[PDB]
Amino acid sequence: HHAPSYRVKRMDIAKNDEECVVNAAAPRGLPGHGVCKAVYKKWPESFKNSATPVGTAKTVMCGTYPVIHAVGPNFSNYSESEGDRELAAAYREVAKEVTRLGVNSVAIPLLSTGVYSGGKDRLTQSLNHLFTAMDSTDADVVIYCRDKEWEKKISEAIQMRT
Ligand SMILES: Nc1ncnc2c1ncn2[C@@H]1O[C@H](COP(=O)(O)OP(=O)(O)OC[C@H]2O[C@H](O)[C@H](O)[C@@H]2O)[C@@H](O)[C@H]1O
Repeated sequence: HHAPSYRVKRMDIAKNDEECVVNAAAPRGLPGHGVCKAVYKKWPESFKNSATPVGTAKTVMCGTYPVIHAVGPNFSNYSESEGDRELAAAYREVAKEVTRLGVNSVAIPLLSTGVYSGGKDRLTQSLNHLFTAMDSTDADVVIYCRDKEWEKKISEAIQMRT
């Protein structure tokens, strides 16, 4: 009867201590910048047939270590309304994969808040879709970020639900 938790760490998600990692991926499975750059360097064999549509997630093992490639929408291409819908869906597919895998913990970034943000601050939008998807899972969730201001805000949001 463990107590599932949420935690935030400001560090490279490729150095995570969890049983699986979520990549903020691209639909064509191509190595990119940001999270996907780190994931490619650490777990390159997980990019075999990782391409998957926007709003979906696809898991590929690197050894026995699962890499969940989740494809958030690029807000430069989507309307705010359609993009918000795809971002919610991507996180829902992450939650299903985490559950299917049976892991006790997952390392997860904030999808569509960097290269795919359309130039907007989407910290709150993306974190809330994360919570909406993962709340009903019983995995320990650890959110990885790089920005000191964002660590604080993510940590505040976690605190004020406990
Ligand atoms: N190694 C890292 N660890 C933790 N957080 C990171 C890391 N790197 C960046 N962040 C932050 O994690 C957050 C997500 O930023 P992004 O990785 O761009 O994801 P997206 O969904 O918006 O863009 C995906 C596209 O860009 C890629 O090229 C893909 O291949 C795709 O083509 C930001 O706040 C980062 O500051």
